[PDB]
Amino acid sequence: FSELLDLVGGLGRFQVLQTMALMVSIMWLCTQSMLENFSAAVPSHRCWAPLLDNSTAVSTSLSPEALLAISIPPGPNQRPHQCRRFRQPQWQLLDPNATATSWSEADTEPCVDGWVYDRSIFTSTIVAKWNLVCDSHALKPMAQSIYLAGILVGAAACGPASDRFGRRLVLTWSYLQMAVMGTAAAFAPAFPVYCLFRFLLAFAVAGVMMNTGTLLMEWTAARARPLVMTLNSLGFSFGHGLTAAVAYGVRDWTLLQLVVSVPFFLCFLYSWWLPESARWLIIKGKPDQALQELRKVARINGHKEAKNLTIEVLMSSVKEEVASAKEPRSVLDLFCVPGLRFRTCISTLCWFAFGFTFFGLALDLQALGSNIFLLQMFIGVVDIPAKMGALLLLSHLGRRPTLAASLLLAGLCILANTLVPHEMGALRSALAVLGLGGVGAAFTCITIYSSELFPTVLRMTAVGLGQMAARGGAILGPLVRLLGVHGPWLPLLVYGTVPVLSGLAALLLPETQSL
Ligand SMILES: CC(C)(Sc1ccncc1-c1ccc(C#N)c2ccccc12)C(=O)O
Ligand SMILES: *[C@@H]1O[C@H](CO)[C@@H](O)[C@H](O)[C@H]1NC(C)=O
Repeated sequence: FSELLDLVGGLGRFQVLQTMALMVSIMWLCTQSMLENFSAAVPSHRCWAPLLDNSTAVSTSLSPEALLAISIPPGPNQRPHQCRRFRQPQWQLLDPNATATSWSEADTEPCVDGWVYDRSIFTSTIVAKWNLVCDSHALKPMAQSIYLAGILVGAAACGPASDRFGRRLVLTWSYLQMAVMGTAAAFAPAFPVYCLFRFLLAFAVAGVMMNTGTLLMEWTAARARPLVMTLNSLGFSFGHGLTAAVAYGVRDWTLLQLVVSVPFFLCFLYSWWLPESARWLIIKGKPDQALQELRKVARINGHKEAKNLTIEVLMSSVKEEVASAKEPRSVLDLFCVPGLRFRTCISTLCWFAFGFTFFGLALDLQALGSNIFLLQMFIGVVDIPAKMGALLLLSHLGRRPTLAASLLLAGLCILANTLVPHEMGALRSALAVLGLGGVGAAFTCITIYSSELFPTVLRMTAVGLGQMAARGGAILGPLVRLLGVHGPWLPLLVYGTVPVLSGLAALLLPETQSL
């Protein structure tokens, strides 16, 4: 097949333009995925109390601190209890002579009158709008997990649909669905509707990712292919910084969601100018349309070759693809081969570790540090050089030590956040940034490495297994946080042990550098 690109030009003006456009689309995609850090931030909260909140009631010489103590008992975090209040005002607690032994838990009640939230940092968030707190605290990670599960469903759907309807058309309708579902998610009235709309948005996102990957690889020459995939991965690194920049200015989750959704309308517009997959069309036996697209691309590259192509070379040079694609090969076939089974196990577990760790950590930054805006921007800042160095090291030390070191370093960096004492926020934030950068480098390493571990026929199906495993682990990511009720060390230790274990497994993979 390559000869057609070598004729039309495999890395010309057209490829540069298309790469820039799809990288921009991925930037906005990353903003969409990161948003739940800022759209669902948990502001500090307490029960509503008659003395504290009824501004028309009798004011007194007592300051707000003393009244707060008179109204609400202390919680485990050496801070006001976040879910219950005193049944009757504890005037006896005004004195320093008082002791907490004076009040029974029977003297306390849950927030019958609802909650009061801090508005200083975020003006409005999902948590404060639909009271996803206390008894309902499980629902926030539930929302994140549902969003991530929509991606698994979307991939399983968009595979067949993309083959039936073509890459560009599915990408276009995916952009449109992202726009419509996202703007609806901003205005939605009630939490079930928000869950539904986030799920459909995930259904769109899966298609965007898969079809972008397919479209870039088809039009890119073989030797430049890893670099193009690396740029597609750097799009997310820039997306982190974009999320920080947007969230700093916009503090209202309705407006934030609306702002990050609208740009996808523009992608719907300019995706109409991009060309359809040539290989898909030729497989569909339509050489006239494929040749129209090809000579259009050649015109963009300014070549003379528009006068030289014929349908016979177009069809014949793809005859091998047409013949080989007929075979009934899927995941079950991959598991049969004696020499491939161990490779499959370890590769799948590496994808699983990536999804698990990244979507566990990157969506609750509020727990890893002290200022989530700067933490987001620094995740971007560290991810960029981490991925570029990952490429520059992967091409020299071999896939095996590069991937193994990436995963092991990421896991050990995250584990360090358990051991460093809670109050040292600066060092903890730095370690968290480094760990997430390590996971990004591991993503690049595994993307390139998995493509080489398998024979050319099974390559794409094995990559499919890997991606599905990554999404499966991402779904479990958020649920791990529910264990945090028993303490913060347990969720973070679970997040840290898995990537280290998979890294020690990655060390056993066969090398594939051209040694
Ligand atoms: C889960 C994956 C494998 S990826 C994905 C899906 C949804 N949200 C974000 C990402 C994502 C996470 C880390 C990356 C890194 N480094 C990255 C790079 C490029 C594109 C997406 C990601 C998929 O379903 O395809
Ligand atoms: C607030 O205090 C005023 C004081 O006159 C009272 O009339 C009113 O019922 C109170 N409302 C609430 C909700 O506490």
